[PDB]
Amino acid sequence: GHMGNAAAAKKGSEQESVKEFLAKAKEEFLKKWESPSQNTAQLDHFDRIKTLGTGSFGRVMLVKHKETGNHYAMKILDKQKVVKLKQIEHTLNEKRILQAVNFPFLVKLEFSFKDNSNLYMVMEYVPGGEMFSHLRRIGRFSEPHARFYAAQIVLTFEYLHSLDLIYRDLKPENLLIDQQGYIQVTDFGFAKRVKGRTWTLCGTPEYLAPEIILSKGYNKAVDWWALGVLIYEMAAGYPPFFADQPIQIYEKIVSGKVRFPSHFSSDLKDLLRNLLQVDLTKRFGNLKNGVNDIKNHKWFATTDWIAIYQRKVEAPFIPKFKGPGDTSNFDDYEEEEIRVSINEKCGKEFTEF
Amino acid sequence: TTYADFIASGRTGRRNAIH
Ligand SMILES: NCCNS(=O)(=O)c1cccc2cnccc12
Repeated sequence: GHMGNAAAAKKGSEQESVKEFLAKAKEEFLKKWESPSQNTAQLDHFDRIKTLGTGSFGRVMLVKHKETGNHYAMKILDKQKVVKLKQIEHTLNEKRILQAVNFPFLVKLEFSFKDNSNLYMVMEYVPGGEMFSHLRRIGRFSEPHARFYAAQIVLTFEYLHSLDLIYRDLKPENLLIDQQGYIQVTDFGFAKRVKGRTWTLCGTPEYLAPEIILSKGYNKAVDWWALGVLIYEMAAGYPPFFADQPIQIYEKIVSGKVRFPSHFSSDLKDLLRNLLQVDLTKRFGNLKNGVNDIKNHKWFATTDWIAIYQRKVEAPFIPKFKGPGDTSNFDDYEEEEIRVSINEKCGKEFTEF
Repeated sequence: TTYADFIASGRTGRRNAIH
């Protein structure tokens, strides 16, 4: 067979230790899921510095905690705008997820609070900028570089899916590079905790699995399709399906004919054909062997999964850091005033935040 | 080429989600 006795025992043991880890992680998650934190700071505790970008349904500002000098990334959500967009439940759910999960590649929620006008999610500041920026700057990542990032997403999805969470917005724009060169996943505004099938048309066009586009329902395997899109985009510099307009992108996705740059390794092409697989009885991450079909694939043969989790692998790119609160790794954005009305808006709808 | 088509697509910048 492919493994002798020692290698087979080692792999078997590693796979059993994942099960043990995930059982404990679920216990810890459910305690926080059932009793969320609330109202752990207020706005005048922070200096507002600069807008870092957007997140689902809001804008993200670099802030400095006045008492400590620590910097954070604060997402500001206008309650009235959220109501108009029909996104009350998704904003509540994002905060509930962020305060309940705990994983080294998931951005942490350090404080949250609300006022008459807005909701505030004060996250860790991840200073190295978006993966999107670095990818567009250098064109494409080498396969080892892409693999280092991909391994972090594989472990993060293994974790989230064990909690019955589907992420549903993987893309380089949402992945931030920290000071050690590791990835932080942001934006849970489209995530859902559900145990089987769901139907919502949501996500980013290039990253949608065919079964999201089509009226049929879908499950967590859409995240493994999206991983295929991400790995392809990281290694090629462009995604496998694109067009001028989303309608035409969707046609290409459900047609599903993937073509590869000639510099892609055979191992990479094999992995991607098994992730970008329209047939759910064949898509990796959706089979009897679960995530192990991905983690044990030849393209990941050099990946030390525990060492990635422990953040002991040397990252391929370390962002430059000028000083505290430096935003040199970010685009500039329009600076929008934070206004707080004298009257409480939408109080009953956002009670749980 | 595929890369040239990507540049011509207008979707090389940040991509918004839909809901
Ligand atoms: N474009 C999606 C990412 N937006 S963002 O403003 O970069 C951003 C969003 C969420 C958390 C962040 C933490 N640190 C830095 C930036 C953060």
